[PDB]
Formats: sequence, structure tokens, C-alpha cells
Amino acid sequence: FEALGIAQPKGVLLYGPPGTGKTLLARAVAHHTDCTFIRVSGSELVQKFIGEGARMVR
Amino acid sequence: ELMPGASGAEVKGVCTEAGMYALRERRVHVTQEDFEMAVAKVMQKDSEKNMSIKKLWK
Amino acid sequence: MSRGSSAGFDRHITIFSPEGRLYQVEYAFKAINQGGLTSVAVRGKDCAVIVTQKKVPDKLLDSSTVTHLFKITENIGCVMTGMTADSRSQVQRARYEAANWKYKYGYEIPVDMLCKRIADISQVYTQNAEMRPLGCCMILIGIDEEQGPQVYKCDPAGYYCGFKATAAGVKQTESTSFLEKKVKKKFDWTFEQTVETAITCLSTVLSIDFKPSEIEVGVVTVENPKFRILTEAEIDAHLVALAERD
Amino acid sequence: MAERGYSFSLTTFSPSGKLVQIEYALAAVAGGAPSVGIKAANGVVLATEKKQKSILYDERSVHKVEPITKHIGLVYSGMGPDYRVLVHRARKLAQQYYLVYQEPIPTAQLVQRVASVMQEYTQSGGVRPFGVSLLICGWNEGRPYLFQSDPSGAYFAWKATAMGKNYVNGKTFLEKRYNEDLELEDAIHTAILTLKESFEGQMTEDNIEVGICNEAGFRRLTPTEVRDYLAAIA
Amino acid sequence: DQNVNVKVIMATNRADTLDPALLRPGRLDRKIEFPLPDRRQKRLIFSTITSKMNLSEEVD
Amino acid sequence: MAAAAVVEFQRAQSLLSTDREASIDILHSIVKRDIQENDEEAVQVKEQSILELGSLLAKTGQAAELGGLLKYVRPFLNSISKAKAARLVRSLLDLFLDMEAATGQEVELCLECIEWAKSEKRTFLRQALEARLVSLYFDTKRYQEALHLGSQLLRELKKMDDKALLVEVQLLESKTYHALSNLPKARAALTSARTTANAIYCPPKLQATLD
Amino acid sequence: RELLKPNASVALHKHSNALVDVLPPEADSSIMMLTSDQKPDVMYADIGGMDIQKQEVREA
Amino acid sequence: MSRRYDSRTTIFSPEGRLYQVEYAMEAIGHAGTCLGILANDGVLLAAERRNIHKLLDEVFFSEKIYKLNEDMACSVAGITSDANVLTNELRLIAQRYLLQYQEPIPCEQLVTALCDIKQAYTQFGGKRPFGVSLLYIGWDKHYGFQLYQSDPSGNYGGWKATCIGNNSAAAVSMLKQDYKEGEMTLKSALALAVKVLNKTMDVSKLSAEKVEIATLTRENGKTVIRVLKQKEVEQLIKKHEEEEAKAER
Repeated sequence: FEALGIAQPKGVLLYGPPGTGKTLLARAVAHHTDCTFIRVSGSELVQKFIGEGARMVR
Repeated sequence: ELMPGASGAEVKGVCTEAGMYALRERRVHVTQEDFEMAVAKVMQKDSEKNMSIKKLWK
Repeated sequence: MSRGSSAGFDRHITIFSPEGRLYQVEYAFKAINQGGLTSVAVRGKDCAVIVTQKKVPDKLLDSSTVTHLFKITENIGCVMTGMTADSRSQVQRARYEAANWKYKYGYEIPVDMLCKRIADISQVYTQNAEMRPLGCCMILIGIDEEQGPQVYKCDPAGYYCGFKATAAGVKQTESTSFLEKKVKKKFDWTFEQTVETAITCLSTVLSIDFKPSEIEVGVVTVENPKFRILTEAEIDAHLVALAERD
Repeated sequence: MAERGYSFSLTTFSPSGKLVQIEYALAAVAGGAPSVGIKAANGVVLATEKKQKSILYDERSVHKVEPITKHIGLVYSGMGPDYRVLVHRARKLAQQYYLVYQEPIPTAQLVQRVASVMQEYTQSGGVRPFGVSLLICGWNEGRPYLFQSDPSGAYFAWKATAMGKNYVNGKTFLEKRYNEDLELEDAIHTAILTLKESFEGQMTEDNIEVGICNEAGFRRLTPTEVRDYLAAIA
Repeated sequence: DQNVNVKVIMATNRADTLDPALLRPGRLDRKIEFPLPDRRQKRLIFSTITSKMNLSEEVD
Repeated sequence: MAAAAVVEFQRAQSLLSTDREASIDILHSIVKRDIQENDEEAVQVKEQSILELGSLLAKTGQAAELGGLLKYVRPFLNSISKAKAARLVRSLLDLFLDMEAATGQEVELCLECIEWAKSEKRTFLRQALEARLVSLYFDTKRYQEALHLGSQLLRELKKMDDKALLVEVQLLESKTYHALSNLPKARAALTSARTTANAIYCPPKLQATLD
Repeated sequence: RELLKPNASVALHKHSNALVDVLPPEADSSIMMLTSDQKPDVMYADIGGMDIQKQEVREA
Repeated sequence: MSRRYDSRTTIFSPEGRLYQVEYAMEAIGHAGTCLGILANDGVLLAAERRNIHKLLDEVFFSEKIYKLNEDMACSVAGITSDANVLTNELRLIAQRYLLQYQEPIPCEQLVTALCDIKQAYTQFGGKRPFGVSLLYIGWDKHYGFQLYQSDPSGNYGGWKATCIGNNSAAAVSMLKQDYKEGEMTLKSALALAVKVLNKTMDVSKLSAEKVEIATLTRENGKTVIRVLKQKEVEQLIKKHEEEEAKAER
């Protein structure tokens, strides 16, 4: 990416309806790379470090 | 061919519903009708939506 | 019932609910319950009887509009049931429409047509919230010219259909089932009986009873098609008979 | 003196090909009375629930089966007051056609004109559109016809459709079932059986009301007759 | 789930009852719907329950 | 209109006037003509033809005329082209089944019927005929056949279904399998039956089996 | 110490510091239960209605 | 109250444009599609009806395409309800202009006049703007064969092949791809029209009941506007099978 130029990925938007197996491909690459795939389903349920968004960034 | 689809939940659900219907019957083969019942009920909800609003859940 | 959800600005407006309810109309039923007026109506073949309670706050009254029996045309007569303020405005509108019918039709109007004109006008109220519907209820009684005696009931909304016998007021449903037993038992329709059966029903549902002076009975007999109020005397004739009747 | 109150749009577009407030009106007709309409192909017969569920009904002319004119009849499901205006308006429209043509208003035409007021009431503030759907019959072009005009103002063309309680389920049963080439007597028998499937509870002759349109003209069947049809079929 | 026991059975009376973590597509294969107004059921409930308690001679 | 107007008079007349052996001869010829008819509505004429022959089915009897006459009901059924019509024919079949004739005749008439319903026209009629054949088979103790007929159909009529008539095959199956002593199969047929049946509204006969 | 590793109740000493024993995951429960006590005013037998629904519950 | 609500109908929003106008475009998206294509000797309209039902009787054979005049035709893209009112206004305007003019009504002239009413409501009167985009096809001498497109926003456009209704972005490109400027004749164009309708629908399978096809072809001295019967459209549905091959090749 340093060679390509453009800043290393900040926002990648995967958009469109589910049932096309969009989540499943993400899991595949995340496992191989050995990055932890941490799923948020729309919830600050899984923010337990203060448990409200906007501090779920920091 | 028959489904219009919409969701991640729905796609797998046809398989689940076919197997469950065979279980309620107490046959250990998956009857030819089971797959038909499962795809029909699910299909019918999804097809309906473009005319008037509805959803698969409350 | 439902109080509705908004997706428009449904809350203070008559426009739709997911029940199909109109907010202003449902509020129109609570206007009935404010007045305290309940009516029992009976159809016969000798006559159509409407009998309803007369409000007394004090004994200094003149009876000309204390009355809830109204002449909506000389042959066919009616009562307004519910809140007396809403009743007077509706009676007023109807009479100008009734007189209009007189210019057009040229004669005594059928009960089916009379209820239909009020129904169309009240469609204007029901669709608007610009002007809230009038939360009175009208039971028209009268002898339709070839068919016979008829009892029709319009709601504040304006829903009308024929019935063997009808009721309006504080609670329609409870009054109707009491009346339904009276209808099953179908009595010989002559003048004394049709008035008396009407009078017994209104007294049973309240369980307060009354004297003849306390109610107002209005009949349209085959005897005189004119719409007539019995008055204190004539009602009394039924009451004394009724006591001897079991 | 003067009235204001509500004059801004009350209706907002929903992505579905219809507005939100009209969609809600279609549920209103569903909780309305059962009414069935089947085109027999030698007349149209329309049947409606007579009752408003008090079960004291004494009909001689107070019907919900109404002749508008010579060969047009209307039976409805939903609101009473909203319907009475459509009946009064329909005669004026039929006659409007009768003056020019010397024939009353075809099914298609009557629908276009009734539909324009129903939409009017939507777009405008301080009004609400009807809660009524119409089963409109007619004999025009040398063929019986049957149209459905919905409370929105949209029209769906139907040879057989059902309204009232279980309307949705009613349309699929008719779509498969619908018949043609039916004798007049048979027309009544099929229509009553379809009414049995929509409408619950007792049927006698003060619970259901039937009207037929054919070549001779629209009229409304006497309570004695309806009873004979009802008994006859399984 | 997939145990000798019944899987967690849930009920909700609102659209705001739920949580998107619970809601997510890829958790619910099954959707159990529930009507209740039908003419048939009414007769059936009445006759079985009437039959549960004692029988009269005015039983209809 | 022809089925009622001449045919019923002519059938009544042959039987009333001249002997039961003599009429059988007239009767064969009248049914052959019936194919063509002289109808002015296929619908009506067919409902009444099937009904008039249906007097013979009820006996049931073992006459020469009985076997041949049975053959006539089958093209007449295909031609009828009305849904309402199926229930009528079902009833006549019920009466053929209640009163026994030979084993072989009864089974074959119903088997042949299932296949023709399928050829000429809809699955809807094919299904209705089926209820009867399966009923009659448990009595005959031809279970093996009953199992094949009922199992096969289920998937095919499933996409069609919004209609009252289809439940009945499911009702009948359960009985035959339960007598057979195959409880899963009986339970399976039961599973299909209550989901499809919805509410009672259906013909008095249909309600009678559902309960 | 091979039946030691699952997540289940266990015992430890305060200050004689030993994992003295292991205990079933059954232990630790303050929840009550009524198997069928204070019996509902319904049963599968005491209704006949909700037939369409009778398949959906039976299975689940 | 009424003073505590928003709907920003006549009132401009933070956007600089009204909510009601923008929302109308969304309703149009999930309703049946209408396209008009140009031919060398006519113009045609092809539309998908708002009926997704499997059984139609054909009481009114105009449920999408209404022929206003003997010189003009329209389609509806949107809600059938707002169309009903608009259809009645169109039978009058189209014939009035003609009484005076004695020349086939110009496609442009009609739309600009109509668009003015669409915008009038949103700006004032406290009414929402119609949920219908009307696709006008006509012929006048001084532009030639025409197609014009109408919006609820009061926007007009001069087109040669365009489509509005459902999945419009795809649809206009698909009409451009098969049909260039002035390329395709009237008969071959009718086929093209059905081919795009088969692909783009609110609900799949294209049938005679779901489609209505209208032709403007200039006959011997008169410009003839006909809506084709179900029977003729069917011959085009087989033609549309042939057309799929032909676009590719």
C-alpha cells in the first residue's frame, strides 16, 4: 500500500443485503491473517469498557 | 429458483425447516415435501414485502 | 380498541390508525356517554316507538327543546341520543337539509331516504377534523309508505342499516341483547303492546325504572302517520296496563 | 365564521408504491364486512354480509346491495358514511353518462372518476381518504365485468376477489377457483359457497344479502331466495 | 442448543424488546408465528373445557 | 341442460315402463350418446350427467351394466370444469364404496380415474379421486398400494394449495397408515392435516372428516 | 487432576491454599422451579383449539 | 396542535429543498416501470401494470397506458391513485389545445404545462406533489417524433429513449445500449420494449396480463394511437425472445 500510495485501509464499506455470504468471506481472510474478527451486530452490548459508544472508539 | 431472498438468516433456514418437519413426522428420510414446505413458507413472506410492508420477525 | 400509532400526524387528526379507527369518531362515542342519554327503539307493524329519558336539572323548564324528541319532518320523527349540545347542532343542520329535500322531492320523505341524506352530510364531518364530528346518535322512527314501520339508527359517523329493533346511548351492546330477547319473543303488534315492550326494556337495562312523566315516547302509528308525542296522559295509559301485565 | 386546522400534508411516501396512511386504510377494509364478488360470465353476482353483528337485522331496502342504475350495482366492505357518498356520487356519475350517451357509465369509467376523489382526500391536509373498497359490476361491451377499487384509489382488475375478514387468503382461493360459463341459478350457488368461506358464523337470510346483475338488469334478491341457494350446496 | 433439553424459548411483546445483538440474521433459523381468531378454534376450546368440568343436561 | 331435460326423463321412462332386464340395453346406448351430449353449457350438463349415473353407483350391485356404466363417469368428470363440482362427485363415490361390490372392480375404477384426472386436466381432481381409493384399500387389505398412492402426491399439490379439498387426502392417509401399524407415517399425515385445514367453513362432509 | 479443567463449581481454602476438591456445575443456583405446581388453567387436552399452532409447539 | 409538527411541505428544509418532493421519487422506484422508445416513423410506450396479481379481467385496458387524444399517449410510473386525477386533467388539456391548434399536440408543450401544476402544489396549497411521473409520447411537426418525461419536482426532459418507474438507472442504460440515436424502426422497437420490461419488474415473469403496449404510428393522413390487445402483445413477447439474441449478436 506504501508503494500503491493511498493510505492503508481506514474505511472499507461492504454493503448490500445478507444471504450472499458477505460475512463469510471476511471471516476467511481474518482467520488467515491472524487478526481477531470482533463482531458488533449494532450493539454497545459488546462494549463493556465503559458500555456507551463514542468512547467505544478510544 | 423460486425464492426472491433477502437475508442471511433465511438462506440456511430452508434447510433447517426441511429437517425439522421430517423430525415432527418421525421419518428418518427427509420427505420430498419438507423442502417444499420450508421454501414455500419463507418465500411467501419475502415475495409479499415489495407491495406492502412486513418482516420475518417482530 | 386502539388509541392508534402515528406515522402521519394522526394523534389529534381523524386520519387512519392500523385498526382502521378514526380518532375523532372514537371520541364521538365518549360524547354519547357524557349526556347520559340512552334510548330503546322497537319496530312493529302497528307502530314504530322510540322511548328515551328527559333530563331534569331543575323543575323550572319549558318543554320545547328540553325535549330530545324532534320533528325532522311531519310524518317521520326522531331522537338524538348523547350529549345535548352536539344534538342541537346536528338537529339544526339536518332540518335545513330536510327543508332542502322538501324543495327538491316536493313531499313527505321515506325513512330510508331521510337517514341517507343525514349520513352523507355526516360523511363531511367524519372525513374532516377541521370541524370535529358531532358526537350525537340519531334513531329515526316513522312509517315508510309501503313497507311499514321502520327503526333505523345512524351513529355519529353515519353508519346506518335496518334492524328488527335498535338501541343507542351510553352502551349500545348491553341494551341490544336485552332487546334481542324481547324481539325473539315477538309479541302481537298492536298499539298497546309495541309501546309497552319498548317501555319495559329501557327500564330493565337501567334498573332505576321511571314514571311516565320522566320519559318521552314518540310514535308513528298506522292510525295517523303524523309524528305524535304521547304526553303524560297517554303514556300513563300504557304504564297502568303494564303493571297488570306480567 | 371560518375554520382552519390542518392544511399541511398528512401523508408521506413510503418506498412500496403507496403512501403510509393509505396502507393503513387497506387494513380497515380487511376488518370490514365480508363481501365476495364472482363474475359468472353471463352476469355478475355480488354477495355481501348483511349484518353489522348485532344480529337483529330487518332489511327491506336498507341494504348494502344497492342498484346505482339499470345495470350497475355496488357492494362494499369498510365504512358506512364513506360508502353512502360514493352511492350518491355514483348515481350522479351514471346519469352524467346517461345524459351524453343515453347509456349509463361503463365499469372502467365509473372507477376512474370515483378513484380521483379518493386520492384527493389523501394528498390534501385536513382530510382522510375513504375507508371503502368497491365491488363494482356492470354489463358493458356485451360482456359482464367486475372491478375492484381500493381505498387508496388504486385499481386492481379481478374476475373474482374477496374482501372483509381474511381478504388476502380470499384472493388466492378465488384466483385458483374462479368459474365462468355459469347458469343464473348456479351463479347464486357458487357465490354463496364463496361467501361461506369468507364469512364466519351463521347464515340464514338476515345475515347475508345477495344481488345479481345480468341482461335483464340489476336487482337485489329477496330474502326468501337467498335461503334456497344457501341450502342447496355443499 | 442441540441438546436433550429444549433450546431457550422466548417471547416478546414489542419491536423494542429485542437487542440487535439478539436480532442479528444468522441466529434465528426459526420463526414461530401465532394467530388466534378462527371460528373453528372457538368451538373446540368451548367443548373440551366444558367436558373438563361436569356435564349438565342442557349441554349444547 | 340436455342432461336434465331429456336424459333423466328417458332413463326414468325405460326403467318404469319395461323390465329391468329390457332397459339395460337402452341404458348402454344412452350413455354412449352422453359423451357428445347436445349441451349448451359443458359446466351444467356434466354436473347433472354425473349425478344421474350416480343413482346406479349407490346400489352398488354386480350387473353387467354396472361395470360398463362406471366407465362413463370418467370422461364426464374431466369435462366438468368447475371446482364446486368435485364435492358432488366425491359423494357419489362415497356411496359406491359404502355398499360393497367385487374387490377388483371397485379398486380399478378409482385407479383409472386417478390417471385420467392427471392427463386431461388439473391436479385438483386427481387429488379428490385419491381420497376414495386409499379408503377402500384398508378394507381390502391392499395396504402396500395405499402407501404408494398417498405418499407420492404430497409435494405436487403443496404449491397449488390454498383450497379446502386437498386436506382430505391427508386425513385418509393417517387412518390407513395407523391401521397398518405405521405410527410415524400416521403421525406425518396428521402433521400435514391440521396445518392445511385452517378454520371450518369447508363443506359439511369436509368438516365431518377434520374433527 | 484430569477431571479438574472444565468450568464448574470447585472448593479452594482461604489460607491453607489448596484446591481441595471439585464440585458439580449443578451447585450454585438460587433459582426456584415449579415443574407443574400452581398448575395453569390450560392443557393440550383441555383445549382443542389453536390447531394450526399445535404443530408449531409440538416440534419446538 | 399543528404548530409543533414538521413535514416541511411548503417550508424549505436544511437541505435547501423540501422533504415531500424528494420522498415522491422513492415511491416511484417500487412501482411498475414505463418506457418510451423512438422509431423512425412512429414512437411507442411500453408499460408494466401496477397489478402483480395472477388474474386480471381487463375491465379497463388502460391501467398504466392511457391514450389521452388521438394525437397523444401517456404512461404512469408510480401510484395508480395520483394517476387517476392526472388522467382526467390530461384528457381535457390534450383535446383543448387540439381544438385551437388543428395540428398534433407538441410533446414538449404538454409537459411543461403539466409540470407547472406538479410544482404548484409543493410550493403552495399545503398539498403534497403527486406521486406520479408521467411519460408522454407524441408527435408534432417542428421537433419531429418525441418522448418527454414528467416529474413531481417539475422537471422535464427531452428524450429519445428513457425509462422511469422501477430500477430506472439500469433501464435507461439498457435502452441506450440496444438502441442508439435514430437506429431502430417501429416494429423492432416494440420488441426491445418488452425485453427491458421482462428484466426489470417489481415482481418477475412478464405476461400479457402484466404488460400493455401502445403504438403511435402515423397512418394515411391520421396519427393513430392504439393500445394493443392482449393478443398482439403476445406475438411481441415471442419477438422479445428473438430480440435478446439480437442485442448481443
